[PDB]
Amino acid sequence: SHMLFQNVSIAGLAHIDAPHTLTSKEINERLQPTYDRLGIKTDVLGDVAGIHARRLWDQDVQASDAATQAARKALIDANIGIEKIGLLINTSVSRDYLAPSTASIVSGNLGVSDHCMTFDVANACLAFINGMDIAARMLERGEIDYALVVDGETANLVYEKTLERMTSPDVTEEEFRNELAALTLGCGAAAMVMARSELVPDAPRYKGGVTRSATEWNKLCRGNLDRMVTDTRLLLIEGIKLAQKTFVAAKQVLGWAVEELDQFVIHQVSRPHTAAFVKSFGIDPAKVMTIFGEHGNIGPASVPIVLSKLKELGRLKKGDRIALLGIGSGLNCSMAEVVW
Amino acid sequence: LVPRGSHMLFQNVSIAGLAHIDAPHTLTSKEINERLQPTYDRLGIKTDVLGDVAGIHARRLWDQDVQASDAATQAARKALIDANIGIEKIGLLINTSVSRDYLAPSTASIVSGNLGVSDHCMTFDVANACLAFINGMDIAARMLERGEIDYALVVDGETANLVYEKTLERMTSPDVTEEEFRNELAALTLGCGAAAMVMARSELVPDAPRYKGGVTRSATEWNKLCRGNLDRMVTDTRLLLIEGIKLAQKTFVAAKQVLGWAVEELDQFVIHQVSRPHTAAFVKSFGIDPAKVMTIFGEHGNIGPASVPIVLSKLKELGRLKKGDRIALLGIGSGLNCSMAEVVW
Repeated sequence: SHMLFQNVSIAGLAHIDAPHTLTSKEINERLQPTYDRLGIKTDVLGDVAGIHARRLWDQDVQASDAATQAARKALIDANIGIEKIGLLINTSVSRDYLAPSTASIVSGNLGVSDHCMTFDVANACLAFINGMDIAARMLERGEIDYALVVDGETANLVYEKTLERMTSPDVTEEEFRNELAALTLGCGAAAMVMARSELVPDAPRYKGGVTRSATEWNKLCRGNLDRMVTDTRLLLIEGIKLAQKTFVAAKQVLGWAVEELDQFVIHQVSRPHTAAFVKSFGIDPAKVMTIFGEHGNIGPASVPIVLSKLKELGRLKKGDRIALLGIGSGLNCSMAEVVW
Repeated sequence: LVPRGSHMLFQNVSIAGLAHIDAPHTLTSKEINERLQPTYDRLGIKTDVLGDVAGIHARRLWDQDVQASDAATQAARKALIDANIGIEKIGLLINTSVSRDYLAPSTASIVSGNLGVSDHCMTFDVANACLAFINGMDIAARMLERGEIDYALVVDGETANLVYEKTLERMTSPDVTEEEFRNELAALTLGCGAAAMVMARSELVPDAPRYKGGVTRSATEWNKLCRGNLDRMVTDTRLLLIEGIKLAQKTFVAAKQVLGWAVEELDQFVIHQVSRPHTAAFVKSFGIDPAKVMTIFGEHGNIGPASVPIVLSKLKELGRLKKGDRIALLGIGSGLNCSMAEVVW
């Protein structure tokens, strides 16, 4: 009985790389006194997490500015003007205010029309995929012809504050390990234009997918603009268990088998998360592009940034079956298919 | 006579349950005015700008330890009892409040954890200032219409304690300027409260009210008019009034085309409220009969996106709604956005 979306396309896609590099060698030089004054012995960022660098924005780029840049790029990629957009959804973790929606700020910056509906979705690192599904459901019903899904992430504050706390005279060491995951984050932005397939006949098709949850674990990863507290070991383990659930579901509603899929575009928390993941499922590592090593974790923008890089590098061919996979704080796990 | 299309109104979507929670502690505008009086005197303010101009006599507050997720959970347990269903039957839970626990995880996932949703249950937050509950209803409705779930919960907890405490500190500073005072004043018309609604496929709840959906228009060039964080809200009330009314005029024209509305055919208007003069101007602009406009602003303030469902709940519990009544759900929210939707009781 389950029907996938059949008239929803991706008309354009774009990403923005933030311009300032902060290396994990430079972070380590700053933290070395504190590493020594408790003899931390391993380089956890570079050697364990597998993050060698991340990007940061210019001072006072807001989430709305970053999303706006990506959106302009995505409109050019779709070859459409802003007057065609009927829905603008912002899916970032970073937000200018509690009200109004960051989506209304981006939409104001772009000059959308008075028919354009706008709102934000929040759902930690899965929100872009939620935003895509929300938009597809409007597209499918005929409410709009084109939608923009946007996401701008700003981590400059979290770096500045996290690094002060960690180089304090007072600073202790249960906190160091609870805080250190904030130094895996990065800045970046992405946007996607989605459309009714009759308007864009050659474009990739979005089929939808499945979601499962384990909300019993909503305590494991709490973040505000200035701080992120995480139980990294436990979110690893309970993530993988939830993904296995979500895979079986994806067997039945999507027809999935690993090996018939051409690419896996996965949210990337760390080299160890990623390796446990692909080993659990026997996925070919070559079908799994990663940017974490140079960009860190860009929250909900990671998925579409990786899809955009796949596209720009020429790796995606007509007919490829693309799996979009995220495990997000919640815990929530969504898995969706695009047919290129 | 002539075969016509649905206008993309929702089919077979119903409201199975509804509930509201009033926050327990009353904060009168008289006690506020007593705290602000030295500032009033230094600024030459001689009228009661809260009680007489804005038209708010009291609002409600939680204990300082109540978070958004906790208020939303309390309302959700009551709405599940009103729908006579267990949490295992919920396939979608959407949080719509402006207030929130954290940037991540979503407040939806904390509420869902507290309630013990199943692992099939999809959860996420929507943020759209005071229209978000309507957006969440629409999102749920598309899923129910399509048959993907049977039941959805839309929940909303608003916590205004912090804004009150910090605003009143700033507004009683010996150095606050007139302009900063006026910019922050609308924070003192906010209230705390919570509401929750269970939506369902109509085949499951054949006597329940139907939700039709409706329309939306925007004026996002006006996105700077009202900005807020958990401790601070700055608002240009004069242009929110002027540009809000103009936006609503446009949205009404679309609502006549799509929902067939004429104002005299509606039995009740559930309108988001920012202030007694804003409401009086809206009702007078559109020719609405004020006996069909329930107000809680006088004793509760503006509870943000929970305002519309609170009002609907309280209409339900007062016995003011009967089978077949056509209920208009209306608001202008910061953005600017305007939504107008219909429920058939």
